[PDB]
Amino acid sequence: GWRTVVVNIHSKLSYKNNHLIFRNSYKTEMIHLSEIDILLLETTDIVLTTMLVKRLVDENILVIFCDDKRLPTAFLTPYYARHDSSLQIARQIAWKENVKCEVWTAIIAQKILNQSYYLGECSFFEKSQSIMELYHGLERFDPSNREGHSARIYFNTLFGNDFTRESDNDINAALDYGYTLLLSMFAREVVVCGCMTQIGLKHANQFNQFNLASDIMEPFRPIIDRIVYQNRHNNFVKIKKELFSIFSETYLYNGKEMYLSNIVSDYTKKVIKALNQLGEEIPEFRI
Amino acid sequence: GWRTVVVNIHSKLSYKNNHLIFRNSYKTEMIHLSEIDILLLETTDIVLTTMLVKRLVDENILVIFCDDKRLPTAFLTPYYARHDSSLQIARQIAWKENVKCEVWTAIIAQKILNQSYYLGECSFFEKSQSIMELYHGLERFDPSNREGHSARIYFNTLFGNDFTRESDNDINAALDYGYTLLLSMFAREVVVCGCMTQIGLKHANQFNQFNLASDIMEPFRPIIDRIVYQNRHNNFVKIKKELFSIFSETYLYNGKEMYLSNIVSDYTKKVIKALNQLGEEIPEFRI
Amino acid sequence: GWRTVVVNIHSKLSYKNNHLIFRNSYKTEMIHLSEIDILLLETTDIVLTTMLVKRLVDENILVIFCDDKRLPTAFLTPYYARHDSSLQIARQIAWKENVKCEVWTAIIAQKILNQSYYLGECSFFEKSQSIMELYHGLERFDPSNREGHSARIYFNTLFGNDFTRESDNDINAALDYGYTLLLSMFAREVVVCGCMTQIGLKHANQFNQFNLASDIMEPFRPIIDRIVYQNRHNNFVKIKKELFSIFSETYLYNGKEMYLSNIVSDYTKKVIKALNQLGEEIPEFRI
Amino acid sequence: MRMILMFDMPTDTAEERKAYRKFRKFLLSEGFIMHQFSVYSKLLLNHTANTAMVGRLKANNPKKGNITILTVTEKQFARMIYLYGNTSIANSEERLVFLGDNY
Repeated sequence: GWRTVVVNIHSKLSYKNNHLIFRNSYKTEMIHLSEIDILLLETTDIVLTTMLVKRLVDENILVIFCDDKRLPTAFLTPYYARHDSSLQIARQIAWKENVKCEVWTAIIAQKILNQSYYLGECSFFEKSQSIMELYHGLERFDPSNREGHSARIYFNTLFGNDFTRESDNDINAALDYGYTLLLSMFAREVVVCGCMTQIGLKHANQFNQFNLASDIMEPFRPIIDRIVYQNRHNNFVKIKKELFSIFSETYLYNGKEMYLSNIVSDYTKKVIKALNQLGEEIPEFRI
Repeated sequence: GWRTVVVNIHSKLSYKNNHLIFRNSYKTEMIHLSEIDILLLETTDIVLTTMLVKRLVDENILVIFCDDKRLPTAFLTPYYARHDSSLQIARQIAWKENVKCEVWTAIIAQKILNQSYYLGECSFFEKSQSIMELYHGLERFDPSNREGHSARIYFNTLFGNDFTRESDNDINAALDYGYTLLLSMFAREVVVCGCMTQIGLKHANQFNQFNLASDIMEPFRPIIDRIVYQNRHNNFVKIKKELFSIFSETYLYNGKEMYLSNIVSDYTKKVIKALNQLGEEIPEFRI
Repeated sequence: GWRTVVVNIHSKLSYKNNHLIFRNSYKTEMIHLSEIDILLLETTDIVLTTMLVKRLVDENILVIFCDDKRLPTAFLTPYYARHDSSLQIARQIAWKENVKCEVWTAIIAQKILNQSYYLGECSFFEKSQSIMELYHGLERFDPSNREGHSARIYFNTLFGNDFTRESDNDINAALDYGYTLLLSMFAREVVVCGCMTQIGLKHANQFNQFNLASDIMEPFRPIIDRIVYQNRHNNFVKIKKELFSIFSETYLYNGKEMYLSNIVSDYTKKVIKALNQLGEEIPEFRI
Repeated sequence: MRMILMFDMPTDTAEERKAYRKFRKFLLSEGFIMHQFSVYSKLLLNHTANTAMVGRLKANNPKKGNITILTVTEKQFARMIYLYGNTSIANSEERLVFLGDNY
């Protein structure tokens, strides 16, 4: 199949006459089985039938289940006629250290460049010029590791010199909230790609289980810090309400203005295909 | 959980107050989740909710989905069972071929020894003496294929010379059924350990998701062969029920008499600990 | 002892019934000797008895005597801490230059790695993982002086390019103060081990009584550099207070979270045992 | 033997106050030190001196006077905590102790 069916709303799923019946309160849609490729369930209110699960076993389509946090929890594993993603994980186990270091360095360069560009949009030329100098000075193996030299100057520029990431405040909790949402989206995209999220791009720290998605979501991180900088005076609840509008807001991809879901999807697909093909092209995202 | 719940009837399943809710037109029954080990759906008319699936993933309960023929179709595999999985992946990638071939050779020796013990309990001196000779002749890399010869002589001696593993008879169907159930439990235990199930300890060329769980489930096959040998005259339904009685029956571990699920869990734990510690102790299971 | 007692006030100290007696005109207080680790006299108006000094030598409590400026002047060094010292002197004379240069090289690697980890948590590029690069470039005999270059780039990156270690500013004064306190504790630990403190593990030409304790105290300097960097704007008195808060604060050893005195004692014990056993294991301390 | 002694008595009348001053001066003359109001202690060499001190204290007790005598070890005496509404440092387990500027 081709189309990837994702259910973000409450609904029921049935199987009739080689036709998947999706029923929601607003309308009912019927989709052919041969057209569907990957099936993902975003929420916990979705209802499905074991008969449709058996038809999906015959159709080989991958079934993805998610929790209330939207982080993917479990996936359907058939005993025979396994999906091609399980065959694609072996290439992720075969990922070379040079390709991982190249993609990681490119990601850090994109994040630092986005931070310096955002500081230029905030009209601080000295801090943005310093972060840009650290961006031009970044090197492989992290014989530089400026992602924090851009971090300390970036947070100190945004929220002031007194603010820091270690302190407990509604700004830091808001940053962890936005990073949790972006980690959920990018983690869902990596789960759609089938690659194991436990294997990270950073070779130093394996502690986090999301390390792959956490490394892929870095270039989009400053977009959260912008809204957190504008709304910093508001309470954490209002900051959550403002951060919840990022899904509805549209952003500019290099090719065309798109939604965040499609942009993260294309970026993740280019990252996985580039890792399996050993660096054909590196997706670049700029604010 | 201590309890294997099998639903062969059409009904709706919900999750309420940490309680599995079985709702049907005739009656409704609530079963606590902490008591439930395995959940088996034997029909395609059962309905379930994604919230109950998420609660089952958090409770680490194996969910099996069968076909209209009642044979198991696909089981749910959680992405992250525990945080130690991401740390265990690096150890699995750091494993050595000597430890894999050594542990796998010892496991095959335990399986052949269990077959010789089964033929000894069946009072066959020549067959158990020959299988014991193949056990004493087992070597690394398996150049003589004494395991496959032990299986061929085992099934050919038990079921007759005209019998074969490639036959479509209900004997081989029940053998593949018990191997699928034990493979599902052992695979769930490997998911609890966190290590990759697709990586086998015997042949690196063979790529299968069930390879490791099969290598761990090799010594327990004769337990299924016994009930299959006793009930071979009975119909496939009664043979399936007797195969379901294995979960209720208890077996004697070297330490004491325990349930099958506890023996599989502790055995898999000692196997993983022995693989990470490079063969400190090899767990041995005897009938 | 667990307790660092600092006396900045004029008073008389006596020893009665295994109890330190603080006698003053305003009040009198008794503190048990077993609870007391370090005794610090910050003023010249304090009076003490030679019997209390003998009881402090038998209790193996470090006694520090400061000047009118409150900077430490001279500390008490016991001749025989334990009977194993006379037996350890022969081993120190029997030490090899390969073990001394190896242990000292590993210690310098731990210090540079702790600087890269400090300014990686303080999050810089050239400073931080340039110092990591100097760490990968460290060699025996130190022909490239990557340790001194790592220190110059460390202080020049932290305090600014115009800053220098030869300046008379209160920053370098607090740095020498913390280095004097940590050098006093490490020197007392070396006195507990019994080996000669004047013999260094790096350069046999340099003759100093604090050389060995400095080589052992090299990895812990960044802990002082952190508080010095945070309190640099505060007055020298408050900076000295924050330096005194290091004894109350706890740090995470590789094994578990322990106090600074226990980490220094166990670290010095593992260093002496590694020197006598010719590099069995090298203790590593990370921030 | 560490002798802890508490002393209370109605102070309202002038004769009662004079008796309180006399008894306090007698306690100071016998070697007792006043830690706080009504709180005193003295170190007795042995049990004989303790008994003689008990008899003397019973003989010198003023009318309406009340004296509580308790026997305590040096380890319990060092563990004595006094809290003035600020508590004694000896009961505290704090690692660093400052006699001086607390900064």
